[PDB]
Amino acid sequence: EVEALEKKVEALEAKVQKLEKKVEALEHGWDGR
Amino acid sequence: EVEALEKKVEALEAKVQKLEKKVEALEHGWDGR
Amino acid sequence: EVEALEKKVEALEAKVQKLEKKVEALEHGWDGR
Repeated sequence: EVEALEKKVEALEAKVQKLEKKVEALEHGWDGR
Repeated sequence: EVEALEKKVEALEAKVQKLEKKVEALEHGWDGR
Repeated sequence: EVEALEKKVEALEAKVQKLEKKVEALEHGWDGR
């Protein structure tokens, strides 16, 4: 279970990093947003 | 601890999926955004 | 591993809560968004 949870957490870390970048871009209006 | 962490990770997966849908909608301007 | 995963999950919970607040603000146009 721990091996599977670790993979799930790592996938979440990647997805959350991507969301943070997109949301900061929206908040800041970067690149014409 | 693992049982509680698993529930926390599953809740995160649901929340992150929801955020991805909302952020793609904002980025794409879907439905008048 | 479980101790490290727990810290990672807790950090994700904080980041996801922050994203939910920012995305709701964008969706609702709060504060001039």
